[PDB]
Amino acid sequence: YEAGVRPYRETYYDPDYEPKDTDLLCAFRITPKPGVPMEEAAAAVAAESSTGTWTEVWSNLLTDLERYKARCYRIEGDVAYIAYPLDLFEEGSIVNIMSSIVGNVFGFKAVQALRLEDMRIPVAYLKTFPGPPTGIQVERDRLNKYGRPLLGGTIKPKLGLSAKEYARVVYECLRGGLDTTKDDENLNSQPFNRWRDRFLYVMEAVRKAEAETGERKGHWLNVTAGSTEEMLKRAEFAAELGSRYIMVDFLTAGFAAFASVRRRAEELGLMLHCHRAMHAVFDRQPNHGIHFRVLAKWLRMVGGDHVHTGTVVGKLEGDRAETLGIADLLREDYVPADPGRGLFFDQDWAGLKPVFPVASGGIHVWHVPDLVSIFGDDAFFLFGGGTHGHPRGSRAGATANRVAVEAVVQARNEGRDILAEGREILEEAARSCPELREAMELWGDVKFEV
Amino acid sequence: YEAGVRPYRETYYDPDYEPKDTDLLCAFRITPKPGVPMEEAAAAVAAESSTGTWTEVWSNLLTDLERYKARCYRIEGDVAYIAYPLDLFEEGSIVNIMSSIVGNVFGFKAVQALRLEDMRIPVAYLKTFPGPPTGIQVERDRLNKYGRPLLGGTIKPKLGLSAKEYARVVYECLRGGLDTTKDDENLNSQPFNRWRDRFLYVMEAVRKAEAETGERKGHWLNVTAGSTEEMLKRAEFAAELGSRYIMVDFLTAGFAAFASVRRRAEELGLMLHCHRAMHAVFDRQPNHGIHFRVLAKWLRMVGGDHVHTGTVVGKLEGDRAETLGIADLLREDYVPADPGRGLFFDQDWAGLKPVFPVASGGIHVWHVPDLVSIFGDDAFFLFGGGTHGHPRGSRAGATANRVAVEAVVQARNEGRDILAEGREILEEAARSCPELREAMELWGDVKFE
Amino acid sequence: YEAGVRPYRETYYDPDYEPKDTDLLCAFRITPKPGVPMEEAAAAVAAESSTGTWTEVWSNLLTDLERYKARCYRIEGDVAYIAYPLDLFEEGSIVNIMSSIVGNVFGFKAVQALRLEDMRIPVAYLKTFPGPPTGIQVERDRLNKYGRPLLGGTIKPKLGLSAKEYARVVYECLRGGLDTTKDDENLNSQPFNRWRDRFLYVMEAVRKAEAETGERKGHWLNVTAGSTEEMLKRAEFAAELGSRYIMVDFLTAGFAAFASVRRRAEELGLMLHCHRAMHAVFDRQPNHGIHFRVLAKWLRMVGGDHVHTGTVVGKLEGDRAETLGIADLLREDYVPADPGRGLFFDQDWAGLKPVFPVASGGIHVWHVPDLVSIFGDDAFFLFGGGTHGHPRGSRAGATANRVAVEAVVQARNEGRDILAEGREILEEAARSCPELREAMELWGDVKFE
Ligand SMILES: O=C(O)[C@@](O)(COP(=O)(O)O)[C@H](O)[C@H](O)COP(=O)(O)O
Ligand SMILES: O=C(O)[C@@](O)(COP(=O)(O)O)[C@H](O)[C@H](O)COP(=O)(O)O
Ligand SMILES: O=C(O)[C@@](O)(COP(=O)(O)O)[C@H](O)[C@H](O)COP(=O)(O)O
Ligand SMILES: [Mg+2]
Ligand SMILES: [Mg+2]
Ligand SMILES: [Mg+2]
Repeated sequence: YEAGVRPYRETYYDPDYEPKDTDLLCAFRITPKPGVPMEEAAAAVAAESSTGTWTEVWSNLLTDLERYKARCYRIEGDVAYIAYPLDLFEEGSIVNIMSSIVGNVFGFKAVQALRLEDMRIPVAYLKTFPGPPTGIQVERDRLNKYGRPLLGGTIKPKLGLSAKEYARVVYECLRGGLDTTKDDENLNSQPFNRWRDRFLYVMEAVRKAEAETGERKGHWLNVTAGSTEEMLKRAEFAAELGSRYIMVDFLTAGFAAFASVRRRAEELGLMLHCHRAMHAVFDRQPNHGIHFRVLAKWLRMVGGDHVHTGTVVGKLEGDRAETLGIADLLREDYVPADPGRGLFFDQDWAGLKPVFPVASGGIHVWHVPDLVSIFGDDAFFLFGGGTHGHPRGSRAGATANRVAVEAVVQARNEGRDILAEGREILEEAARSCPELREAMELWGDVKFEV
Repeated sequence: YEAGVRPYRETYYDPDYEPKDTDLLCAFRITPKPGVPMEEAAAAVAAESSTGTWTEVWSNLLTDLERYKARCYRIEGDVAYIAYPLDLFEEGSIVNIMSSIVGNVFGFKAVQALRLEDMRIPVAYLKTFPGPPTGIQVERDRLNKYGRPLLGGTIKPKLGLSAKEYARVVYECLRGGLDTTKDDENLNSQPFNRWRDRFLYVMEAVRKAEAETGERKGHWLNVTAGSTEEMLKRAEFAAELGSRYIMVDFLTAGFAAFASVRRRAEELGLMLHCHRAMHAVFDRQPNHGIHFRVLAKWLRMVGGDHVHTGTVVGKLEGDRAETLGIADLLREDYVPADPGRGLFFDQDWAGLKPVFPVASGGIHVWHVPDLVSIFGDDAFFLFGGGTHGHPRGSRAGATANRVAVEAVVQARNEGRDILAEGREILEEAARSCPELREAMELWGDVKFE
Repeated sequence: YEAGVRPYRETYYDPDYEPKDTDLLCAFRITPKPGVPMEEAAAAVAAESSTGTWTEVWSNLLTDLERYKARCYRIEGDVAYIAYPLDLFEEGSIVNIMSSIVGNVFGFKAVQALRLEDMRIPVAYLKTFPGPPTGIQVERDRLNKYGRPLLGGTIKPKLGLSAKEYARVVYECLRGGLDTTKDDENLNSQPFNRWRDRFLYVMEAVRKAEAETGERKGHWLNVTAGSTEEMLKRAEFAAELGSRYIMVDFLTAGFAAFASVRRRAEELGLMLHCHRAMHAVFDRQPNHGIHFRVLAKWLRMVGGDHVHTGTVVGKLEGDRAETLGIADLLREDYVPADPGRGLFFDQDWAGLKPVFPVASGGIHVWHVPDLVSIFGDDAFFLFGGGTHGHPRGSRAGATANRVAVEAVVQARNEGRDILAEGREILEEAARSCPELREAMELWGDVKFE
């Protein structure tokens, strides 16, 4: 035992280490404090996230740190790779991954900025998580919808509508052609709209709309609440009414209470829509935070049936190539590394079920050619403002978005180029769908930069 | 119904609105997309965090948005003040606040960067929250420790120690002078140290140091787990073992599960230490994210007996002026606005109990003067590497830290200037404390900017 | 789809397949029906224990059997190696392992005799099991006994003693040196000895001997019973009586109820002793059955704190080399393959706790040199008859055994060869121990091949 401060890089930087198939790997993009070498910055991350602290302790000899310590085994410019033994992590606890990988190391003076770019979840650890409760293939059997993207839309205004007027919009939306509707992430239970009331009005509207159109419907009822018990209570009520769905804000509620809801959802036979509220607070800026592809893996492991992935072309920021990767990370059984899409590691999913990507935010009919091209069939397209903002109301807007999606799908199956002939495909449909014509006319000049 | 895309400013920018005592106020620091004027950007965050979306909708006429919409009532350079009516929020739900205020507005193409600097929790809303379960005064009475900062320390290595060897460190720590010790934030239940074993071994050590020193002791037993149900199971076991505390990572576990644990800790009589793991993931950079003072207000509203606030002088980043303001926001009944410390609003706490600030990370004896100067008596100082890193082990290092604290409080009470005579005071105690001398020699050249 | 019976070898024998680190591997010894070639017989076992049946089915095309079928990838004489993909199994179910591997493949007219020799449990599957609740090291801490084999003994007669007289024997065994005692495997709750009476009488005998000797003591109360709820009910009662241990016949009770009891034992703080009654019904003959080492692996996966391993030199059959390999499987973190000890695969235990080997059956003082040399310190030695059969009763027989173990352990630590000087070491101790001298004379001609 030699007591004193020694640089982190003397025990937590091993550029000869060969990662094991059981190790959990991370890809950090580091911005050292000027004068702190990259090696010392990566080693301090590897140390203060695993087993080390700022000085040598006697207790380090009471154990075998050669077996448990994390190691930075590679450095490519400002990107550090760190390998974590399997025995460091509690089984089936995303809460434990985060408490190690992103617990304290983002606030060290020596590291001025840090972003977790990607994480390789090893198979032996993945077998400790249940994955989504339903999945794409089962859910498509419960909805009896095959061969196209699924249509949805958030009810607007976000807040302010009574429970009755709320379900009146839902009803106009569903009967008009939308497969589903949802509560806004910030609509939980408020003086103007209490949850029990909204749950009772909405299911009436959901049943009524299903009965008239003959197509199965659903409304993503938001059980997000200030406690675990309250969310489980609201999920219990949603099932007693026959809802196929509930909705949770998995980041604002938190991964501990998210897991609790996910387990109850399966027990109740509910499908679990997942809203990524708060993700932009730490997955937006390239120099600091946690990329969303890491949050998506965590979401699939815990088990969400859908999760928002972005629109690229809409009102919220989303890089295309990155989104194309995140979609495969959510849907595929094995995703190989692809620097072109930001995938730093291969990702074997060990048989877990796939998650529905959801494309929401400031989209309309003109975006459907791009949206079908980006996501394919296995995804939801949500038109909130693009539905209720139609000159003639929500039912007229729902019809327009449904005909637009089905028109673009049919064109692709026929072999047409939906990106070149997108306008022509939409204009053809408009010549027999006044709802679509009016929709196109209104939002013909509404574009966001990509 | 006039359909079409309208600017967010036409309805969500009202520079004449007088904020109400019942409104929830937010101070946002905005970096608009070039070409997007400031007023519009501020209006986009107001609209999309309350009632509005990207285009007009007929259903806007089915409610009275004049009563419910959020409004940017003031702009000062790149700082936008936005008022939210009281009816917008669910009673007693931090999760709801976060789902509005920070839900989607941080990811809009029009607002390149956005940081929430401060939030005014109106009293009528604060009355829907319970506050800490124990508080400072009751805690100190349960511990029978008065007149000084309280000593603590995280057991090291963070991970790897068997239950047996881990509690032996604990025993040496509490025996040597520490009041408390704690499970590292990332120590939950792992193959090398399962939570049931650790709880049993550790509490034996606790009861054994308490009996040998005569002083009441405690260990912060981390119940953080992958699910709520599991955290409540472990909080139950800790209570059955006569532990005075439990510990939880409230940000990684999350605010919904955190509320579940806080409620059970009171029912069980446990005091609740809270670790802010994950905070620097969105409170570090000054142009984007959420300042920690806001996270500290929410913490106090749900009910944490302590929370980490940083050290200023330690290894982790933390600003002195700001940190002073976060200490008051945690301990005082009322805090007036203070641009120098980053307090954008007056904050009445409506009779909620205070929270213990905790200063931990990369600190040693040479920091004790500054620390006592910054926080005073009502605060914990945790020495992890500064206790186990001593030349003679945890026992000796814990005596050096306990002695350094009591020597700086004694001098402070005698009228000395514990900053000007910081070195002298410590050297006087070292005359009577060989442990302290070794601790000062070892880390004499270890500083942080 | 070509309907019809096709040989198993066409789709279930792939000698070019390279096993993966996630596959589950099996070493079968096969005795084909005369005329059935080894490849076909091996393919049968692989097929009928994974995906196939006696004829082609149209439903084979509704899935990718290339992804889920088992494959006999290697044959070495009469030994077939079969790899099973990881998806075929249910996470955390030994029951599911047995339903597949040993469910129907042992009764086929095509395979006259089939013996499972060994099984490679992949790390990715081991991480779905908890392992032992307590483990060797935590168990020694609870007893505060270190650095020697631990003494035990089965109360005799197996059946017939009243709860009173039963606990009288227990007291005379614990007071006289033995660290523990145990119910017999077939002693559950009977008209002559109901379980509640025995539980109350015995704990009085445990507490009384712990106070007269100053050493911690324990008794292995058999909770085995006709249903899972009855076993759990008896465990709860054992824990309310302050017992450190319960006992369960994990093979006769079954792996499903075993897992139920094991989960409740940890929840109740109970150390779990596991008797392997019925093992010899299907691990004795070398041409048919399941070798015990496979059962030992499952035991440690579910979670036993001890399990019997045989004595080698006692009254029950047991091979020395194989037993040595079984001990390593029960105690070590990684066991490399070793054809000398019948270990067909490397076994990585992925951090699970170790299991105490237990040597019982027809052993007396003269066997202590061999037993120590075979097992080392981490092991229980059980002397049922070897204790009560002492010329002067149980108290005297317990002392004679406790001294023989401690006198052989002291000699080994001093450097002596406890095998060459086994007789001498015991006679030297018998000088200061009459009880040991009397036992050595009594059984001086009792030997088992
Ligand atoms: O709050 C909103 O703006 C929405 O209701 C969209 O409204 P419109 O449908 O009227 O645009 C969705 O929550 C966002 O799209 C979420 O963004 P992400 O999916 O990127 O989390
Ligand atoms: O993980 C660590 O580094 C610590 O155990 C400190 O150990 P030393 O005291 O031995 O450095 C604490 O968790 C940090 O201080 C928390 O940071 P904050 O105080 O910002 O929450
Ligand atoms: O029933 C018996 O014979 C015993 O009580 C031994 O009595 P003694 O101590 O009087 O011999 C044990 O259960 C057997 O040794 C078990 O066999 P195994 O060890 O093979 O499981
Ligand atoms: Mg929304
Ligand atoms: Mg820590
Ligand atoms: Mg027996």
